[PDB]
Amino acid sequence: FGLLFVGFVAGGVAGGYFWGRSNGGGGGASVSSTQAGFDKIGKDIQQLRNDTNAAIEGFNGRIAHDEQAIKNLAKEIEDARAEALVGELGIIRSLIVANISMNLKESLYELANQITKRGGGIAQEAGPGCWYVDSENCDASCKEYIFNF
Amino acid sequence: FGLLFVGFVAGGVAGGYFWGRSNGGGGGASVSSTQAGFDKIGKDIQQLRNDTNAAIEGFNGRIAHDEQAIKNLAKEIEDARAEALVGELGIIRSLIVANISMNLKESLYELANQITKRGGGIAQEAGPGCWYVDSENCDASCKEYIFNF
Amino acid sequence: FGLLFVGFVAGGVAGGYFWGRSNGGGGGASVSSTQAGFDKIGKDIQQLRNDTNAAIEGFNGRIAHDEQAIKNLAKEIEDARAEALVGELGIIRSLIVANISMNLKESLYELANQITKRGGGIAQEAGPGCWYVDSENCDASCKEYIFNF
Amino acid sequence: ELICIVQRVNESFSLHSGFGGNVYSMKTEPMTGFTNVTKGASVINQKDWIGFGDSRTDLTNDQFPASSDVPLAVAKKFRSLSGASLMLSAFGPPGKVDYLYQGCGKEKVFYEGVNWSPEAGIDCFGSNWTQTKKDFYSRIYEAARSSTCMTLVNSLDTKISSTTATAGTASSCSSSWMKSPLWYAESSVNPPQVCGTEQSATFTLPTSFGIYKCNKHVVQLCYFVYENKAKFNTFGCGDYYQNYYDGNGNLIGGMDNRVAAYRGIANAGVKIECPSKILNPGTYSIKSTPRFLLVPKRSYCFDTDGGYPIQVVQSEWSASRRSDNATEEACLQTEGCIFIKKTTPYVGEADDNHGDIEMRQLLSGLGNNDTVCVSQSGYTKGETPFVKDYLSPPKYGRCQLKTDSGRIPTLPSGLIIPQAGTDS
Amino acid sequence: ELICIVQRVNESFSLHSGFGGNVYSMKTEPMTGFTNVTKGASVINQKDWIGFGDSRTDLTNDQFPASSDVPLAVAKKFRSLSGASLMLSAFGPPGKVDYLYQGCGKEKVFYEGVNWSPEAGIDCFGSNWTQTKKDFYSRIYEAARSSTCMTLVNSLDTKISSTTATAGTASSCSSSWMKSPLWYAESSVNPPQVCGTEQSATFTLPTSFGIYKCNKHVVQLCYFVYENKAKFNTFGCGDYYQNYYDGNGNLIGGMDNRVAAYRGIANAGVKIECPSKILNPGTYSIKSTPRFLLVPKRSYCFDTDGGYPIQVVQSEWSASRRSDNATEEACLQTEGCIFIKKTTPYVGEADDNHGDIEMRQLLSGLGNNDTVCVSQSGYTKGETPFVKDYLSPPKYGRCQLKTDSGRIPTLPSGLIIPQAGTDS
Amino acid sequence: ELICIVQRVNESFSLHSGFGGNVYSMKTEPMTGFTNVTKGASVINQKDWIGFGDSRTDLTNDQFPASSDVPLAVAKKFRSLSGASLMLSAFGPPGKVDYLYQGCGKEKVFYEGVNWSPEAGIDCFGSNWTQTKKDFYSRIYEAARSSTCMTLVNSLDTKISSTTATAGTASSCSSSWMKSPLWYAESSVNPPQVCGTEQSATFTLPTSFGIYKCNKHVVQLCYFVYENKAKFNTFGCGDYYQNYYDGNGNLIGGMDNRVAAYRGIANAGVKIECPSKILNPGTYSIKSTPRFLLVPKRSYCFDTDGGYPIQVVQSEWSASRRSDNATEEACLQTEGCIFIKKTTPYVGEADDNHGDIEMRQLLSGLGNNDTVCVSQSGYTKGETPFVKDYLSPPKYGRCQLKTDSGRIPTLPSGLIIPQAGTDS
Ligand SMILES: *[C@@H]1O[C@H](CO)[C@@H](O[C@@H]2O[C@H](CO)[C@@H](O)[C@H](O)[C@H]2NC(C)=O)[C@H](O)[C@H]1NC(C)=O
Ligand SMILES: *[C@@H]1O[C@H](CO)[C@@H](O[C@@H]2O[C@H](CO)[C@@H](O)[C@H](O)[C@H]2NC(C)=O)[C@H](O)[C@H]1NC(C)=O
Ligand SMILES: *[C@@H]1O[C@H](CO)[C@@H](O[C@@H]2O[C@H](CO)[C@@H](O)[C@H](O)[C@H]2NC(C)=O)[C@H](O)[C@H]1NC(C)=O
Ligand SMILES: *[C@@H]1O[C@H](CO)[C@@H](O[C@@H]2O[C@H](CO)[C@@H](O)[C@H](O)[C@H]2NC(C)=O)[C@H](O)[C@H]1NC(C)=O
Ligand SMILES: *[C@@H]1O[C@H](CO)[C@@H](O[C@@H]2O[C@H](CO)[C@@H](O)[C@H](O)[C@H]2NC(C)=O)[C@H](O)[C@H]1NC(C)=O
Ligand SMILES: *[C@@H]1O[C@H](CO)[C@@H](O[C@@H]2O[C@H](CO)[C@@H](O)[C@H](O)[C@H]2NC(C)=O)[C@H](O)[C@H]1NC(C)=O
Ligand SMILES: CC(=O)NC[C@H](O)[C@H](O)[C@@H]1O[C@@](O)(C(=O)O)C[C@H](O)[C@H]1NC(C)=O
Ligand SMILES: CC(=O)NC[C@H](O)[C@H](O)[C@@H]1O[C@@](O)(C(=O)O)C[C@H](O)[C@H]1NC(C)=O
Ligand SMILES: CC(=O)NC[C@H](O)[C@H](O)[C@@H]1O[C@@](O)(C(=O)O)C[C@H](O)[C@H]1NC(C)=O
Ligand SMILES: CC(=O)NC[C@H](O)[C@H](O)[C@@H]1O[C@@](O)(C(=O)O)C[C@H](O)[C@H]1NC(C)=O
Ligand SMILES: CC(=O)NC[C@H](O)[C@H](O)[C@@H]1O[C@@](O)(C(=O)O)C[C@H](O)[C@H]1NC(C)=O
Ligand SMILES: CC(=O)NC[C@H](O)[C@H](O)[C@@H]1O[C@@](O)(C(=O)O)C[C@H](O)[C@H]1NC(C)=O
Repeated sequence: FGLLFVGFVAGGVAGGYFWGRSNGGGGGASVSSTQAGFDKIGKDIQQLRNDTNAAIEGFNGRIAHDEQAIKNLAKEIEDARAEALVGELGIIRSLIVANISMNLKESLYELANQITKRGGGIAQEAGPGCWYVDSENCDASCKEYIFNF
Repeated sequence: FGLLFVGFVAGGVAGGYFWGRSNGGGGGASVSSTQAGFDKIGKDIQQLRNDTNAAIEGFNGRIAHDEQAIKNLAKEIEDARAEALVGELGIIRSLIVANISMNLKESLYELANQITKRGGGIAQEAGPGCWYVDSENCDASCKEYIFNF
Repeated sequence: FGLLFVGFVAGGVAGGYFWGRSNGGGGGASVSSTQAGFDKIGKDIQQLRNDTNAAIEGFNGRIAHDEQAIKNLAKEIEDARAEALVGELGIIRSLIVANISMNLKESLYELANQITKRGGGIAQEAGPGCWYVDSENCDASCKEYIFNF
Repeated sequence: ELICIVQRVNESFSLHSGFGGNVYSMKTEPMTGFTNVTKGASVINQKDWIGFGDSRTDLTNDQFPASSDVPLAVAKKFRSLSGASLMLSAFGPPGKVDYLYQGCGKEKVFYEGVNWSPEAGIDCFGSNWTQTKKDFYSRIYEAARSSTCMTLVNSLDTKISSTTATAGTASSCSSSWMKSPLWYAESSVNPPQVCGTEQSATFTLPTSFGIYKCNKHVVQLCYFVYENKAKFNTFGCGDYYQNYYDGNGNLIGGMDNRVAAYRGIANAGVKIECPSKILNPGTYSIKSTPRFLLVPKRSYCFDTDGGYPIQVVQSEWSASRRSDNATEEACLQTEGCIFIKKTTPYVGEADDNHGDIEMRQLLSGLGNNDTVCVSQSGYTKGETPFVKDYLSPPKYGRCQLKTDSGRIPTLPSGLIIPQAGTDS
Repeated sequence: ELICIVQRVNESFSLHSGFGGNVYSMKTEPMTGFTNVTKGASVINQKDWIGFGDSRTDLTNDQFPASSDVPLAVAKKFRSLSGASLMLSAFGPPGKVDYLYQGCGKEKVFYEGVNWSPEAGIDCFGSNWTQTKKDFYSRIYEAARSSTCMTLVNSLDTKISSTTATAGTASSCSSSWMKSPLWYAESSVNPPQVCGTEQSATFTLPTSFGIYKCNKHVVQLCYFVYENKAKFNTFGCGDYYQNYYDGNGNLIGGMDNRVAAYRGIANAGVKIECPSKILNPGTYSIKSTPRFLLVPKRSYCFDTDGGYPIQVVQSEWSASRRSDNATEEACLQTEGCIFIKKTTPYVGEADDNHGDIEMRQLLSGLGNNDTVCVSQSGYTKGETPFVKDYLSPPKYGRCQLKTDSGRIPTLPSGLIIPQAGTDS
Repeated sequence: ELICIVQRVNESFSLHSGFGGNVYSMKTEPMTGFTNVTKGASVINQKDWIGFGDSRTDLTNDQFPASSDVPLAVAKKFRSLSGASLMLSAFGPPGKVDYLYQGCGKEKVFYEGVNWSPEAGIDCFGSNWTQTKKDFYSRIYEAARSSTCMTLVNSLDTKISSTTATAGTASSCSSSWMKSPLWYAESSVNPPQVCGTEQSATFTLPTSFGIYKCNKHVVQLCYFVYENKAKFNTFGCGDYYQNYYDGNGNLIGGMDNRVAAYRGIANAGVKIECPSKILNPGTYSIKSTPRFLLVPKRSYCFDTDGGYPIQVVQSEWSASRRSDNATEEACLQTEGCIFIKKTTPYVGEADDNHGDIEMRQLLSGLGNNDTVCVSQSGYTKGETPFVKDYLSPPKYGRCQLKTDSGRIPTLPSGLIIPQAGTDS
């Protein structure tokens, strides 16, 4: 119900970020549009996952120096070593994720201020992603100027 | 003074999340109620600490393969090894903590929108946990409907 | 443009947190003051970087036990070992940073509520750092009381 | 009216720092704890392991499972016969049981040997079989930590030069002799006017045995002990001697008197010492004092292909019978070995000698599908990386590590308040 | 009208937990993958490595680069001569090429030896040169894993007591003899009424060679083989013998018949065995049966200053000529060594014998500025820490680790929705 | 009027990426730095360590603390006597000081030996005591890295067969002899018509000494050196010989001329070489040429229970007196040992020979409650995990690691701006 939460859907139905509307003459039945051109997003998603590499290049560059002179493989040793290393990696993953998860959701919070500062304080922050606009002092191409839908 | 900060108390006095009120006829002396039934909380606190295990099960599953053929213990070795491992663990702890600390305080921020969106924009976000309600257009069982106290 | 973003400047020009103003008689050309005494800040920046040590003292205290009986240095071994350890450290760094970056920017969000709760709801949260004050019901030493500039 | 939700803590609330803010709470649960440890034997991989055993592991035994210390599922994993021992099968004393042990397994359990204790009352001029026993089983354990498989080699290629010679017998050795070593004599050698010719012999440690490959072989280079020259001369002439060289002619073992003193106990008369050397495969040469000759005839064949530390298990009798701990101290003085020891005596279910409760619960680990480490302190599963105490070597596997309980970090619980920022 | 932006996912959207909230998305890209592996030789450090070689690595060769398996840039890093081998230079058979190998490098490539195969048809009473060959090259590889440098020591300090003696020759050895060992004879020894005096000799493994320092030396303690005593007695008297002791008088090698049997193949007549021992520097003593004497004259000088595992490369001829794999099995049975093997035969560009495509692409790694690991499975760069399969030892460097593909973690991509909080 | 707080940076502001957003700032402080290193000796655990010493560590000395290089608190941790050395107590030359060293400690400091330098002018037919010295102290250091304790064994169990024999004396050895080895002679042996009977002897390396347990023993297998046979024959007959075998009869040391050449320096006349072998406990046999006999009588007793690398400290005299560096090179050529060396000469406070400033500050580490590592480069505390340069082995403890300063990560400071999101 607007940016801190994620809902689901069945059968067909696409997924993502869209545009919705609530009440009216008391009481309403809601109405959801079909996404805005929300292109600032896809520029950033493209930015972000292109940054991860920094840490990924870091993890890639670290291979420890070893020397066995022995003719037969040390397989438990090999795989303890491999298990430790995949272990360390799991952590790293978990952090890139949070590093996006936080930074993605920190820029979904750097788009919904663009929306709360154009028509303002008409907007009236119902927090983020969601707002309170009265059909009294803001209307129809005042609402195609602001939301972009 | 309302959700980004934590205060203390002396002697007896319980601790937690409560319900407070400010001014009046100019000027007021404050008034703090005795907790709401804030049960969404305790469902989530119960949820969250039941999630940690994912990472805890991960840390538990990683024990490295070794082989000594030697009859006398390698005690500094043992304890360097044990110290490294408790070391690694300290980090993990520190992260579950932040992973709650962030996610707990991200759902205390997923309760105070429920409060800012029922009576709205009567609420008038004095940020989170705190709000501005005038005794002009919202009164007494308009205030037992919203805050639930 | 107000607390989630950082701008730049050329030639001379100082850097930091300042004080700005927007429009007027339609339309305005902006006006930026020369910092407030924002001293709560520098107390906290001083607090915070004095906390890091906790983790830094932790990293410092962990040196593994070894024993070579050999007269000639194991240099690749030495430096694999040194590379692993600087590696581990890089991570730690990255986390103190986020631990500030989050906690600094969590207390820049614990100053701009002090500002949104003094003159309120005159303020009208244009989010954080930024707000909507009309020159109708709040004026000039109502504006030297609140912003402190 | 400004209406907040204030957070607040007591002198009973404690903070918890995170990397990303911190936390408040009155109580905590530890993140991890120790992992229980079980005394005894077990294995980390059920399909690569082999036991060698005796009546106590034999299912053919007319009295199973009362005569056994293991379940059947487990007993199937042993190469046992009732009354066998590795030692006897190295010597095959007259009227003993002669089982050709052969298995292949990385983890190896050894649970036999009691069937040659002093009680066996094997004579045959045995200097101190309990000695022979210890030195034997050591070279065995010495070679089985580094080997995958093992087989008895029940007949070695051999030849004597002397053609007049004949084969031994003793009142003391049930009126015949050992299967190994082989004993050759000269009728004519008469200390008193005849002293005969020196006998030669040779023998070959093979490079394989059937499907089993031989990198290393455990033999006995056996020689005679006499109180002195005078004692011996009543048979032979000058010094006694008996010597083992390789293909190059370097000397490995034996007992040549002409360079070292005599050491036979007073009036003990003739004895035999049977120390066990490990030799590579190959042809080895033998020179003896004319009248007598000794020759190694069996061996234990091992690979160098690798092994886990082994598990040697206490194989004595019950109180009533005369045992010894020669395989305990053999396991003790040898690298990568592991002893398994009862705290009580053996108390059998079929015999007095067969079916101990303590043993059955000891060896019950053998057993499970989920042992992950196996130390001299017993064996663990994979609950946690820690143990309350050190896991004592020899050990192998994902072995835990003793840390002090006070260092195991903890995690918040009960009532919990976040925190973030200096809050000022 | 309350106007939101609702986030929502499908049965085609999957969550991804972070430490700091989680994430939604339909697809993922792996964080890392495996690192390709290249068969053959290469080196991790280009300025500390040395090859020793032959015509196939020789640039002076009148036919380069058709006669070579390496580029020039690489050929400059070898100490080769056309027709050389380390073995020949240890013996210098009559009319062979006698190159004084000497280089210093941690990583060491050995790519020679074919210039003494059976095809060389070197006789000189060679018992089984292919044997001599294997035992030779092993001690070499045995000593070059632990050494930085190596040099041929082309003349050892030596002396004989017998002054009547003279030096050998064989129809079988092009009517002269080896450079090493040295062969001394007694004209007068006549088995049939004269048997002469025992000859002594001594020799000194030096502590250095020019700029090269000697901790350890690879020599041949050479002796004669006879079918039997009767065979030998037709020359000498009693047993044959030839013995090597150190300064203290402990015996290291040789062939003394008076303690071990004869072993000369039937009617083969006299032969020579040339097994290679590693000896410290120092003065060693020699006692022989009167008529003949043998003496070591060359050696290979190594330091103990350290080395990487070595890379031994398959050096046989083409199909048409008679080769052997004596340096393959030498590399196989020796620690820290690494063999390089062609899957096809050798097919030369100048000769049939010089210029193989497979080899050139094999040895092309030698080559690069960016090899980071070098295993018995070939060699890698530093893309990732993992390999699809195990890198087989011997290996050195930042060697990767085989993990299963299903364990390599992944990272979100395509459409991505955050998450945070219980959302309830 | 929209009224913001804009954040902004310069060309003097630099970003800092975190996992959870990033950061701005003009300056940074490093997270860690290097840890200072101190030359000399020290110990990581004060209650498990033992020094063995001399006047320079003796507090009974009538001149302490001017005669000492350590404080008292430290001097209490040594087993010293003024004028002692481990070597002398192995031999007890006539009129020397004969201190029975015995301590037990994992970390071991050795700070003695000067009390037998050439200056001691001990003769007694010493071939090259400085040689004897080096080979002695090496086996000592060789055995003390792997032992916990050490004690002088000041009397070994011994017996001679010959009953006519008598004990030695030399003008050269203050008209008596060594405490060890023991020297036995035959009056009657007359090269010129009498040559007497071969003497036998035996001796026993005990399995313990008082509270001290013996796994390994350091002895001298001493023999005589002669210029040649002719030289010797003016006493004995044929070759000289003197030989040590074990219980089995394998030969360990000695000097048998009948298989190796003579090596006595020209006209030096008779000498003695005293090389030190390490032997297990047990009874060892001795055969000598009839007129003379030599016998080991003392030893140094060690356990196999484990030890840290040892710390050997430079023990020479002042310039004026004739020293040597025989324990330096002994420490150098032996594993797990560590030398401590002065950059200047010794300049004493009581004597010229006792009380060096450099030494006192060198050995002052012994000293502290907080040394954490101890390398051949000196010793550190536990400030950081890094060192500016490598800590040179041998080393033990929480040893740091040399990293380049440019790799040590840093942390923001001064003015700091956060960041988060693409901000777009
Ligand atoms: C859930 O929603 C997403 C998008 O909202 C769906 O993904 C689309 O899939 C179509 C094909 O069916 C592709 O052509 C598009 O590229 C996708 N769109 C986007 C925006 O990624 C997905 O199929 C949906 N899942 C279900 C089960 O309906
Ligand atoms: C601080 O406050 C907490 C609760 O706000 C107190 O904890 C309560 O303790 C009582 C017993 O005294 C228990 O029966 C309750 O279960 C607890 N309540 C909660 C909500 O956890 C705590 O005792 C207080 N500390 C002090 C020093 O007053
Ligand atoms: C960017 O801005 C910062 C401050 O806003 C400048 O730093 C100041 O530098 C002066 C000297 O030029 C110092 O005396 C002050 O202590 C600094 N001020 C602060 C607040 O730190 C910095 O020089 C600017 N960079 C450029 C290129 O103009
Ligand atoms: C992350 O930063 C926070 C805030 O700077 C640190 O929290 C401090 O922790 C110490 C204990 O080490 C407390 O005494 C302080 O009161 C805390 N300060 C604040 C503002 O919360 C925390 O230590 C850091 N995380 C880690 C793992 O070190
Ligand atoms: C950090 O905490 C979050 C939230 O508590 C964890 O997210 C849960 O992850 C599991 C999968 O392990 C999901 O099934 C749950 O639905 C998630 N819950 C929520 C509220 O998001 C996450 O697992 C933790 N991070 C790590 C690395 O363990
Ligand atoms: C966490 O994510 C942030 C944001 O995606 C990364 O920040 C980028 O860092 C690079 C330097 O590596 C800068 O050049 C970019 O300008 C940064 N982008 C943004 C949007 O801040 C950061 O690298 C990640 N953390 C780590 C430790 O890699
Ligand atoms: C080869 C053979 O018959 N061995 C007998 C084996 O020792 C057997 O375990 C026991 O044999 C006995 O003579 C003995 O007391 O040792 C009688 C025991 O009842 C018998 N016990 C069992 C369990 O078989
Ligand atoms: C080691 C040795 O010299 N043994 C001699 C052996 O005891 C002796 O010759 C044997 O004496 C016996 O009384 C006995 O049974 O021991 C009768 C044996 O037939 C006899 N054996 C032989 C080979 O002579
Ligand atoms: C010392 C010397 O002249 N060595 C010749 C070396 O074997 C040389 O590679 C080849 O020599 C040959 O006699 C041979 O067939 O072996 C003729 C070959 O053409 C020649 N090949 C080359 C490439 O030089
Ligand atoms: C090992 C040994 O005894 N070799 C003898 C050697 O073959 C023999 O004396 C040699 O016989 C020869 O026919 C030959 O060429 O082999 C002629 C040699 O001159 C002759 N050599 C000598 C040294 O007598
Ligand atoms: C056993 C005994 O009396 N040893 C004397 C010991 O060397 C002593 O340190 C020094 O003895 C001297 O004869 C010497 O010059 O060596 C005289 C020195 O003054 C004396 N020095 C000291 C510090 O005792
Ligand atoms: C090693 C050896 O043969 N030593 C002989 C020894 O020097 C010689 O017999 C001794 O000669 C002496 O002049 C001396 O003091 O050296 C007088 C000694 O009494 C004499 N010692 C004996 C045992 O005869």
